[PDB]
Amino acid sequence: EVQLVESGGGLVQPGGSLRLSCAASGRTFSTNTMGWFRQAPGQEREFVALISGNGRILDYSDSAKGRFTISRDNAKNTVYLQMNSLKPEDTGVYFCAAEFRGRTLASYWGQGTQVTVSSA
Amino acid sequence: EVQLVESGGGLVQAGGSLRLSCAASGFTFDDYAIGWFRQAPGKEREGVSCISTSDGSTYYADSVKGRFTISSDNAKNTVYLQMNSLKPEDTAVYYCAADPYLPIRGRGIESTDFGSWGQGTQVTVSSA
Amino acid sequence: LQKKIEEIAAKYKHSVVKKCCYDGACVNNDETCEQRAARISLGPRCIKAFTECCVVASQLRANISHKDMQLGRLHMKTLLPVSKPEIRSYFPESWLWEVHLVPRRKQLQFALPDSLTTWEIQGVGISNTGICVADTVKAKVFKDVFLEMNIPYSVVRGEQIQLKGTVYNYRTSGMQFCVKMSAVEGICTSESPVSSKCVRQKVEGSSSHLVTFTVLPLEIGLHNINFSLETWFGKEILVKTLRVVPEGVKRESYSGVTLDPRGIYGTISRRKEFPYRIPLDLVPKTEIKRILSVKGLLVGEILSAVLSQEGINILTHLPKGSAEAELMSVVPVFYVFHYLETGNHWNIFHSDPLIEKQKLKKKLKEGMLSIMSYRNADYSYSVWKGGSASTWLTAFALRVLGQVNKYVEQNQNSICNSLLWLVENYQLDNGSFKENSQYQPIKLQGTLPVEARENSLYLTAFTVIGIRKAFDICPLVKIDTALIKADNFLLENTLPAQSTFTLAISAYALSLGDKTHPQFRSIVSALKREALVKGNPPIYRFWKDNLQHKDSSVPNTGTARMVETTAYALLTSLNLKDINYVNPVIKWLSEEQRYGGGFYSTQDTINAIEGLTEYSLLVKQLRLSMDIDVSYKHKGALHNYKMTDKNFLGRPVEVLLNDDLIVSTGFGSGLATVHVTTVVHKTSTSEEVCSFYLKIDTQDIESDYKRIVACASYKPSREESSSGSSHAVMDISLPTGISANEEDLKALVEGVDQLFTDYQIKDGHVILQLNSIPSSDFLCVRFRIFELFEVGFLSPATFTVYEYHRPDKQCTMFYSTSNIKICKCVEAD
Amino acid sequence: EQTYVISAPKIFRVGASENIVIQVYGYTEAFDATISIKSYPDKKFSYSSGHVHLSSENKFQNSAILTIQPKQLPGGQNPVSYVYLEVVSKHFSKSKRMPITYDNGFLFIHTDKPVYTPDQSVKVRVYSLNDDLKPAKRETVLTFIDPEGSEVDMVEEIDHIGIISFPDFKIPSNPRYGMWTIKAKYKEDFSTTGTAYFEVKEYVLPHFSVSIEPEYNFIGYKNFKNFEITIKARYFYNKVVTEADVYITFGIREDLKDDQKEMMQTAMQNTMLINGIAQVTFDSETAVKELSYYSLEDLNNKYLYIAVTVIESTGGFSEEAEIPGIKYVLSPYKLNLVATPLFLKPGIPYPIKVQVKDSLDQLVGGVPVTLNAQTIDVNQETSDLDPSKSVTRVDDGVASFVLNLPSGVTVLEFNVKTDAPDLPEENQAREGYRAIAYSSLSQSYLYIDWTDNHKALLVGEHLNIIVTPKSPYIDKITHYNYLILSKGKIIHFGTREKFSDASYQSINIPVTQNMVPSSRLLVYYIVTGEQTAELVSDSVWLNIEEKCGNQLQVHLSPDADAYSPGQTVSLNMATGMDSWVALAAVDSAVYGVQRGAKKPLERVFQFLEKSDLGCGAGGGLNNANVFHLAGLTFLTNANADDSQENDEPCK
Ligand SMILES: *[C@@H]1O[C@H](CO)[C@@H](O[C@@H]2O[C@H](CO)[C@@H](O)[C@H](O)[C@H]2NC(C)=O)[C@H](O)[C@H]1NC(C)=O
Repeated sequence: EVQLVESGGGLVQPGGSLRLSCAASGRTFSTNTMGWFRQAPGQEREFVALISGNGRILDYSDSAKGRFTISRDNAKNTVYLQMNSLKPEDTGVYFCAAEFRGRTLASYWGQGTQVTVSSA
Repeated sequence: EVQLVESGGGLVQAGGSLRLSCAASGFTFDDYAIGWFRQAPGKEREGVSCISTSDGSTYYADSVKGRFTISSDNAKNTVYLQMNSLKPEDTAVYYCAADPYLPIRGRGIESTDFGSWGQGTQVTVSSA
Repeated sequence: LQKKIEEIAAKYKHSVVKKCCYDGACVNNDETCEQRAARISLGPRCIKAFTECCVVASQLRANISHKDMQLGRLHMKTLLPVSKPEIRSYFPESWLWEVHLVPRRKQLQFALPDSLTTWEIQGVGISNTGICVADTVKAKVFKDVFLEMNIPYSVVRGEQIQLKGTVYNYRTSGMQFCVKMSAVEGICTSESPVSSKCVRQKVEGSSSHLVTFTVLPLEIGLHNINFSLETWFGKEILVKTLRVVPEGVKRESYSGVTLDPRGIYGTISRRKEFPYRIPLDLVPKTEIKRILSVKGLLVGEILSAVLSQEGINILTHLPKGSAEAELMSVVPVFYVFHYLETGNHWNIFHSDPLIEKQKLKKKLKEGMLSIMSYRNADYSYSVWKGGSASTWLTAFALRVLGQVNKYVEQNQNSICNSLLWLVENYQLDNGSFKENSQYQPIKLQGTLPVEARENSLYLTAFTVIGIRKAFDICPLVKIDTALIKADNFLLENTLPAQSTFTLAISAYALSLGDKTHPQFRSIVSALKREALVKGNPPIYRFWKDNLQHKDSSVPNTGTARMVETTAYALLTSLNLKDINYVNPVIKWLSEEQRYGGGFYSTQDTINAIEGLTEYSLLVKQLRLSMDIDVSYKHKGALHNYKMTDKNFLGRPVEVLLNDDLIVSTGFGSGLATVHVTTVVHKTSTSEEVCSFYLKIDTQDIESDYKRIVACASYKPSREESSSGSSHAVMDISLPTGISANEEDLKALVEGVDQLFTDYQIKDGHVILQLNSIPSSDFLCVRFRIFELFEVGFLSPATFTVYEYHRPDKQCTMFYSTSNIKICKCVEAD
Repeated sequence: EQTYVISAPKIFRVGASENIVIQVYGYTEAFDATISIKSYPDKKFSYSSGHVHLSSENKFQNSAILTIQPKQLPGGQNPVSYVYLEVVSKHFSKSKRMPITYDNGFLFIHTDKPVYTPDQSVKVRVYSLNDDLKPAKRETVLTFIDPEGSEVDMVEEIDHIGIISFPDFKIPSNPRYGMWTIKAKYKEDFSTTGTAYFEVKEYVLPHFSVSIEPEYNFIGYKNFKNFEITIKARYFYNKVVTEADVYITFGIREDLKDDQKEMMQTAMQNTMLINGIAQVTFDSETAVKELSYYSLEDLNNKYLYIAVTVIESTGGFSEEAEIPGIKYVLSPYKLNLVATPLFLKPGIPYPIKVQVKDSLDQLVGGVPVTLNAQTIDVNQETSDLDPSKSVTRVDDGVASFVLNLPSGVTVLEFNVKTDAPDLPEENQAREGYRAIAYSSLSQSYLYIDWTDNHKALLVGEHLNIIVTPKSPYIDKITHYNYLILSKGKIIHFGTREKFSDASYQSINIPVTQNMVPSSRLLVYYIVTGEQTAELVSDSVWLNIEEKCGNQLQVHLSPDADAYSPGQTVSLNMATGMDSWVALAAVDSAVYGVQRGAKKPLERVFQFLEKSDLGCGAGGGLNNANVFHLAGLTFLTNANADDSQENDEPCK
């Protein structure tokens, strides 16, 4: 059962800091491209950034230009997205994806993790 | 013309020894096989031995195995058939023959192979 | 003389034009210069020089005798080309590659190989002091009296065949020898001399002699003959084999069945009967070859093909000249590996799983590095060696290599270059794709405008499939935009379907991508409407080509196109995750499969294997514990098969006794596949349906030899247009005792005037592969033949023409060179 | 006056044990000194150090073994290019800057055959060594390269013993043809790279074999007017072609590696081959002068490529053969200087030894030799001496020469030629050379030589070297000192006393297994002038026979030359010590052309000799150049070495 249980994320202040490490929970993922989506409440998953299975190819969505610079480690099959810059509009259950088969959709999906930018 | 001259022979007693030679001329000596035959009076011609010059390998006609020994001389073109232990069976007029082709062995020297033949020499052994 | 052609050749000074002039100057009596120039696809640039050089060469060969006719060709053979790397001697694989530890004294024992060769043995020793190189040792294996026999590959029973061989003598002096033949029971030596006596002959010093024997076969395939060479040095024995085959044309009929007692997959099947059918034209004194295979899974046949046999047997019988065939070598291995890895079924093996996994990975790498020969300079794939790059094969191999990248890493730069070439260089303004070469991958129904439109749609959808498969290696923006444009093309101009094949391919290409668009749902519904169903409730469900063939007509004969469309519909249904609709389709496809696991052609085989593997992987497999027993109808029984998940790759058992066959099962879970193949021999083609106009005959020339001229042409159906056929293959069997002259074929292939794309000679067959066979007129191959040895009562050979990607459209004719009347065992019973 | 000399190899090797020799003269009692190695920027990092104590019983000579642990360098991939070497003592302290290089080991790639055909397995193994010529277990990575230049696959393997046997490379069924390459390297830190080449071609069935045989493998001036070429056609083994037509074409080739050649538009044609043998006569002068360079001297060192085509009249079959080239030579003799340095010491005779070889690089004796010389003084005056004449020997093949040249000469240029009777003038060999006087401030020189003829330098046999300090006007010398280097490392150092009565002194030196392939000897002494001390030095090249440390032999028990197919045979391996053996049994015909059949076993010694850092046959411009040419660098007070600008290649 190839699963992509999410790790990282939680509560944050506007201008705070956060970081997620999408950790694999099954079959190896060395060469398969992995990336991140956005799940703004009410709407559904929207592309943010992706990086290939070698690391030489990267893509950033226009909204998130790379303020959460993407990397990945193949020893533990983990994908690091470092959201330092945050504002109360990045709310939504963020999603990390399996081999992409294009740009959106992707093959295997995880349950996601909730990140809330509380203004308090 | 090719020529083979037989020398030796004579009268011997049972259990003796004798030396015979076949001087060869008129052909390339290293490219021939030379055979010793016998022809008893009143009997069909029979092959006795053969020597292959190019390599020195020998063939003895079964019943005469070990009894004799063939050795050639590259210097004077003469093969020698070392007739040792002359038991009274031979009593023949043994001939020497030459042929450019080695035989098949196996079946043997018989069927009267060879194309160049000599005059032969008479060898007699007495049981006295 | 030659100066006139040399003037132009060395004055143009162009790399491409020089070769065009060179092969324009080649001798060709059968066709004119303009006809030769008509086939050139390089452009006018060297067409001018080709025509000029052809005219000059024709003019200069009028008043010259047979002295300058070779001087000119041998002067033209040089300084126009650079070189072609080519060795004419074959050296055996080296032995003694071991590495040992020597404690100052070691001894090994072995045996020298059977080869008259001067072996050089060397050794290097390393230790804490350093490295030392020992003196080389020379050991020459040399046999002074030798007998080499020339045995033809195959013969047909009923011929007087003479086999001729050589007696080699390395001795210095002259020597006379005896040669002996051993007679087997099933071969009449025409004398029956059995010892069988001898005919003593003579050879000179360091010479050789030629000795011939005359025989005739009675049984079939008698592989035990002895020859004895008895000389002054003794007797030597040489053993040779002779393969004898009957007359006619080989024909294979296949039949499958799927057994599942529980009925989980739609139907319950416990007994299946294959009758023992004797066709009308069965050759006398020839038993019908029947083979049965049973496997414990849907992909069990592929597992038997890959794992049970150490070497990867080719799933089909098609020629290997094209790059597509060389690529086909990796697909079954990949699908087996994918099933094993994703299903985590490594526990089936009893040995260490890691070693077998590494071996399979190395085999994948073997295929991956074998396909590399067809890459061009711009990382684009060519259909044939040195031919023009084609987007069809580029997309196909891109899809396959993008698949392979899942388990074996690929060069990212190479895939990036190929995928960016096929997007930028060849793509329309509206999203369609253009082919570059003339490699027609399929002949499409309708008139010429409809044909072009359907060709564009099919190529676009195929390329979309490939790109969506190989996106992960090189995810870029421009290629994504091109993919979106092509998807829009498919969405907007797919629905008015002309043929169900294009509709099915477009639906599958769309399913992998966006499946929310309502137009895709309309396309899927339109595809689902065209389904043909046998059985209520549906037990068989399949598709076909439906332009005007919408009448309910199921000939029950599988065709490459039919299997292709059915597999694409199956993949669409799987990708949409619809299981209730899919069971009859997998049932039909599993019943359709052949012995080795490969279907009729290649492009249907890959898709069908992918569909079956993905169905097995998605729908979770059940535990295998099942009892299958096969028995004849009136004769005795046969081996009983008890399969678990620990044994389902059982050895294939050939049907020996002749009776109707019945396979029965008990109560058990899982699925079982039973496939029976029938290889038989026939004596005519009138019963078959021919689709190619054919005529083959033999002429005589003027040293003079015999020549063979064959001609073929396409017969289009009512639906098809008159543009010709797609990539076609012509097979010529040669009569026993003669061979084909290779120089003529090398001339017919290796020039810019190529009448054919590839040629090869395998197992006594001359196989030629061509881009298109015209329907308006006849296209003819012509070549000289050489008489290897004299033969009598020679059986006629066959001449076949068939399309590459759909072998159903085939035509065969019996032919012979000459038949004139010639007491020694001539009457074979 | 007291002086110290620190001697070290010119370039430090990372991970290798370098021998630093400290020799102090003019001191008494005893003291300790530390020789350490530090980083370039700040003297903070100390890679290693060595503590040595000098006393009377040690003869004030000492050695240290320093090493740069490859992990102690900075972890960044940017290499460190310079490293400080420091000597600290109670009486003195000094520092020097030294370049380092990462080329540490040797990677030999052995492939079974040089020619392959499709569907064949390539069996490739690798021998890996370190700077000490030892197993050197390190993981190795090797890649294959097709003719186009694109890497096909890369494979890795750990090293256990010293021979790394790698998996095979199954040639594709329809592969790309040409000159495939194999590259091997280490994984982690070292930069050593080994290269191998192998050729891939299709296999065709030949109709009948055709072989070309020339008069020789060279065309001297004997065969410039007529050259006999014989063609043989055979069917199989000894079966012979009966009748055929033959055509021949000739061309001029620049070298054996250029795929292009200048063909000839006029050539012989239409030769009737009968019974598989035919003969043709080629006239170079007629066919070349009218169509190409007309001077017979312009074709020197360029080949004559021959192409024959034979067409069987009966069967109509065509076959071709080609001789790639025949080496044109203007003179059959070549002169090479041996056992002579190119820098002369004034006031001492300057011996010259020429060596004459034929066209096949084989010694030829009895050839007369004539030398002429010109001398230019420091005052720019040119004077010519009388010609010297001698005859070369028959065993060594060397013509001993002597030139009793004056004391003031600064540069001597000498030309050497042969005076063979038969050869007319033009066809004689000539060679010119130049020698520059050793330059010293105190007018102190030194000349050393080892006296022998037919020089072999048997190992285990003592070497007697004559040292002649005859030169200085302050000739009050207490000791001589000598260093002996081999394979780039200082392996011997010593000091010998001086006999105040005689000038020339004989020094006896043992020869050991650490000097097998080649060695360099350096003898120097310090003269104490009224101004400052002065080092004066000289160098000599010692060639020693190629002898292994184990010298294993492999034998077959039935030593008869001819065997029979399938016959059982036993291979016996005998070594002088425990070792690891790797075998290879190949077809002797795979090497094809018997000329220039180079195997890895043939090139191993030549590739292995690259470890010697020095260059030249001895001598030097001055003391600094003598130390630099020998592969050494020093730290003293008498003379400062200029190694900052010294990174140069030598022949
Ligand atoms: C042909 O040669 C083969 C060589 O293998 C021989 O076959 C032998 O047949 C006998 C039958 O009695 C067996 O016992 C032997 O084991 C076989 N092999 C041998 C002797 O190597 C025999 O000489 C010939 N066989 C036939 C069928 O003709």
